[PDB]
Amino acid sequence: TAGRPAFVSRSVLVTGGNRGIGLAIARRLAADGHKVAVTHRGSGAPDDLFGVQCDVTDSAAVDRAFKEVEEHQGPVEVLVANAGISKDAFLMRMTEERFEEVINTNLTGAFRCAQRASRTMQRKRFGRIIFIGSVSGMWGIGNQANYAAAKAGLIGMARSISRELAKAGVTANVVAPGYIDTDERIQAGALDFIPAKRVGTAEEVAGAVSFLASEDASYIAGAVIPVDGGMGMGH
Amino acid sequence: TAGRPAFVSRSVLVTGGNRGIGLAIARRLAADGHKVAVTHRGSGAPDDLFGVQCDVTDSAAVDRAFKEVEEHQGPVEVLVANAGISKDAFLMRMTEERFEEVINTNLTGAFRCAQRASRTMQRKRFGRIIFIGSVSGMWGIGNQANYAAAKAGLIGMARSISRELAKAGVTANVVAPGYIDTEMTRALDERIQAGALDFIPAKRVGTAEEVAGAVSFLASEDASYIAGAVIPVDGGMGMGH
Amino acid sequence: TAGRPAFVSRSVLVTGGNRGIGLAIARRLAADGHKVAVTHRGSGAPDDLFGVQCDVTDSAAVDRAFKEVEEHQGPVEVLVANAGISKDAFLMRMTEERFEEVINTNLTGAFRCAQRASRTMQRKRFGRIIFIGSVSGMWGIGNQANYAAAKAGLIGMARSISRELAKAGVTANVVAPGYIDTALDFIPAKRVGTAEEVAGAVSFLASEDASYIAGAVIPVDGGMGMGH
Amino acid sequence: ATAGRPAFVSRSVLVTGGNRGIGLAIARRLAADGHKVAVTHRGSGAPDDLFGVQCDVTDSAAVDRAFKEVEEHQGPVEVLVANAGISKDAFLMRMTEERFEEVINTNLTGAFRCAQRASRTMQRKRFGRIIFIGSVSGMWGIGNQANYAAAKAGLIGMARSISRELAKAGVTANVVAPGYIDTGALDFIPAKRVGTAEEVAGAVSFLASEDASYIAGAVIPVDGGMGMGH
Ligand SMILES: NC(=O)c1ccc[n+]([C@@H]2O[C@H](COP(=O)([O-])OP(=O)(O)OC[C@H]3O[C@@H](n4cnc5c(N)ncnc54)[C@H](OP(=O)(O)O)[C@@H]3O)[C@@H](O)[C@H]2O)c1
Ligand SMILES: NC(=O)c1ccc[n+]([C@@H]2O[C@H](COP(=O)([O-])OP(=O)(O)OC[C@H]3O[C@@H](n4cnc5c(N)ncnc54)[C@H](OP(=O)(O)O)[C@@H]3O)[C@@H](O)[C@H]2O)c1
Ligand SMILES: NC(=O)c1ccc[n+]([C@@H]2O[C@H](COP(=O)([O-])OP(=O)(O)OC[C@H]3O[C@@H](n4cnc5c(N)ncnc54)[C@H](OP(=O)(O)O)[C@@H]3O)[C@@H](O)[C@H]2O)c1
Ligand SMILES: NC(=O)c1ccc[n+]([C@@H]2O[C@H](COP(=O)([O-])OP(=O)(O)OC[C@H]3O[C@@H](n4cnc5c(N)ncnc54)[C@H](OP(=O)(O)O)[C@@H]3O)[C@@H](O)[C@H]2O)c1
Repeated sequence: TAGRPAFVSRSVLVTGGNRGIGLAIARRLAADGHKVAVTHRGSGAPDDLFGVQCDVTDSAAVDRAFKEVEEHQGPVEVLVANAGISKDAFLMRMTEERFEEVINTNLTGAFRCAQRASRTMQRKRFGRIIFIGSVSGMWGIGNQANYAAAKAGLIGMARSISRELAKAGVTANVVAPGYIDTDERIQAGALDFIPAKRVGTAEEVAGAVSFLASEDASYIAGAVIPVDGGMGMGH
Repeated sequence: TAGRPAFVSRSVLVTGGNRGIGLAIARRLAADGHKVAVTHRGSGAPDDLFGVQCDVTDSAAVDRAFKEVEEHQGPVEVLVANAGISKDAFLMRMTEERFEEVINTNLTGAFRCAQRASRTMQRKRFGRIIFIGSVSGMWGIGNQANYAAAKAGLIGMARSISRELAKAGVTANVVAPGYIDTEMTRALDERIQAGALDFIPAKRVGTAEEVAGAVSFLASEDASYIAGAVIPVDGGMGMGH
Repeated sequence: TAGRPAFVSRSVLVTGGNRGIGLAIARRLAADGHKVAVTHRGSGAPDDLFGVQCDVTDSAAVDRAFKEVEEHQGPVEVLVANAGISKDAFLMRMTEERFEEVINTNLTGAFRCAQRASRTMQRKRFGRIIFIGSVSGMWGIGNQANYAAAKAGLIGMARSISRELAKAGVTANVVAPGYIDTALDFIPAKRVGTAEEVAGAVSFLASEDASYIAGAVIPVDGGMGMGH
Repeated sequence: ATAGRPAFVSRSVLVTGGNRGIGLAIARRLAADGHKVAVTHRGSGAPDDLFGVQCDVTDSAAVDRAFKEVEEHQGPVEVLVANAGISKDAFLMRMTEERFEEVINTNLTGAFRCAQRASRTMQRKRFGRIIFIGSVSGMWGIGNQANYAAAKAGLIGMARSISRELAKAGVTANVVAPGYIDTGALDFIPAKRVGTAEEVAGAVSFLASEDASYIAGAVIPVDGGMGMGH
């Protein structure tokens, strides 16, 4: 076919999709025609989305959340690891706890979901693991020794998973957004490093996720898709 | 806002859209709903698309092509610099001519089209400059001193253009494909027979439609905040630093 | 001025410098003229170098290790975070425990030393934080979801540290070795590297010739990790 | 295994554009290391402290004769430092074909001419160090540099295609990418200063030493962290 390939309704799970960027991702994938499930830490999801409670720092809860999703919409085919936190501080001011808590949620939590999803993904010969990284992973925003390390670790993990599982139809990619609006960052002068001279919207991030979850990205593995308006350009 | 944004039919120009990857890009963008024009060198436009004869090594011809496209479908809003060639040789065997003609077509030829389009793109506060690079730009396929230099140069040019014009709604990005199947017959791919699959984690070559899928995303409304990016369509082949 | 800059003896700490690549780095920096200390886990440092007992998974041991180094040879000016482990497994067979202990040693362990070192480096306006990464960080060696994440995480941490502290003379860089003798189909050099070659790149990042280098990934891999 | 610095080996060095600027500092450093250093010039005359040959990197015949004169004076080139380069900045709308191609022919194609001319004897001798002088703008993309950034980014792709082909024969190709070197930009420089020519020459001395045999296709940024990104 010359046009867009035929659409396939995928079983989607968006971790941390109860608000913010994760909510816009989940609603975009639902409007695309997918079967979208989201996770929350207890407060619940909006009415328009199927929600399950899950803390990505608890391996038993991650396995428990996948069980509900498999029972509701089938085994997860597209994982969007979006849950994450930030604990910024100067290097000498950053404690061990504020470092490990960012690592455990942003890095290790994304591994727990990708490992739990890889079971059915290998047997069904299909899988889309989409980590939500950040420009800070390769650009290195100051006062983010923990956040920049976790977001950069997503690139290494996604590429180690891709080099193993791409032959079995399972790819792992990373969406790296810049400053996204969901104002103090603008007051501190963040616009000076963004060539687009504006912040991105959550819907623009969801547009990149919708691409990686569609039938137009089956030959894309280990990629870092920057949604930063040119902020993270470099090496 | 929640779903896919409202579609805008863009004036599209695809260099080298008569065969290969460029033909798939032109057909995909037309099926998306864009006003698609292609450049050729005598064969003419495919399907019902609009065609202009243009060799990207001739600035006078590039200006002439943009003038005819402007009259037919309005000024070019989305440029897909797809025209390219290859002249492989060992470093000690590569001549000055075979190095420069690859540079003049793949790198300079992309500049001629990108420079010619920038004027109206800055007027209308919109512009999508999509370069068709290669995995060899950053991965460095052997015997490609000229080809890898031209494809890597597309990244630097796209990022210099983006840092200057992204504030005016004009962005430049690069699609870097890996080994893509462009065979017209059932014959075996000679690159595959040479062991190309040993470097592709996907263990298969890509299709021209998959590259066109990546170009369709960059030309759509879902990529307005993407500038200076390299989109690898290589099955994980070019992973590294 | 035109030649090599005048040498300055720095206080060096090399984590895990009792054997392997860390030992070759310590001997190289000692031969350069640095005051070289190394951390061990009870095996004892070679009688040629100053040794402190430290497990990089323990913040209290890290704080005590730097404390003993400051009293002996002055506060650490050049930190070489070399201590690291590997626990490979297929993604479907890698456990949470196997993932976290690789992260805790390679990534979090390197942060504990860098965070402790920045206490005195930032005040004296000189600092060289040199992380020993791996080609797998950006190349993504298979069966290393934990290892590649930790090694790629060193890049983001070094660049975040650099953007904050480069203005104060404190820089952070990563040395990313390939396969080092202590697979050749992806190595253009068609051979493996040696520990002395890794130590040669560390010697450069710890010398007076690398004061303007920050957030850099220096690959010592024979070209294996070329890409993007 | 030797624990200290490896025994120094004096190489035959050629530094293009080593008559002034960064190239002059690179050549004086490599000569101070112990190498036999020759530089290229374009009639102004090499400085009184270095052997000079006349060569315009846009002329393949002049490059061929330059390596001939270097070989007759100090042996065939073992370490090549492609330093010659120009910049013709302009906005994209204002950049002409002549202005674009002039920067490409000198910075990119001129680096290929020297790299091609030295490649054969490097392969036969099983040793070769091709060091291209790139720029932060290659991967960072400084504005008004559609020609300069394309040329400096092309040096990376060429060096990596050369390395993947010839690293097995002991011939590596690397790129030193300096930031702003003194020979409003401080906002993007985490070091909050500009570099010196001696700091770029220090990185070249490393890539030309016995401590960089296992480094191929690398980009060594000397920018104070300016080009950090992806
Ligand atoms: N400018 C930006 O906002 C920006 C830029 C680049 C990257 N990102 C990344 O994009 C992702 C979301 O962006 P955002 O703007 O929406 O920030 P956010 O609002 O703080 O997103 C956090 C989400 O993750 C969930 N979550 C947090 N910790 C969790 C845990 N331990 N277990 C399970 N779920 C957990 C939260 O649920 P609760 O509501 O219950 O806490 C919430 O849904 C993050 O990973 C962030 O790093 C954001
Ligand atoms: N595996 C792959 O195929 C692969 C991988 C990575 C990147 N790419 C890139 O993708 C693009 C197209 O790939 P392809 O496989 O389809 O190549 P192709 O089949 O040989 O066709 C390339 C097109 O470029 C046109 N062209 C060449 N030189 C031109 C010039 N000076 N002026 C104008 N048009 C010119 C050709 O027109 P004519 O018919 O008149 O010759 C043809 O339409 C190239 O830039 C290539 O580098 C390809
Ligand atoms: N091919 C390679 O060798 C290669 C390639 C790329 C990168 N690297 C990196 O280079 C570094 C060293 O390489 P290697 O070959 O020398 O490995 P190695 O021979 O196994 O030595 C590892 C060193 O780290 C120490 N260590 C490990 N975990 C520690 C902890 N929790 N606390 C304190 N010290 C700890 C070990 O101390 P003990 O003696 O008590 O065990 C030992 O001194 C590692 O970070 C590795 O990832 C190696
Ligand atoms: N901020 C910086 O300075 C900076 C930053 C990044 C990279 N670089 C790179 O560093 C290198 C050194 O340049 P520079 O900073 O020292 O400025 P420069 O003073 O203008 O040096 C340019 C040198 O290149 C020679 N040259 C130019 N075109 C030539 C040609 N066609 N054939 C032969 N030689 C030619 C010049 O010789 P003549 O005397 O005859 O003109 C001169 O020796 C350049 O390649 C530049 O791109 C510089």
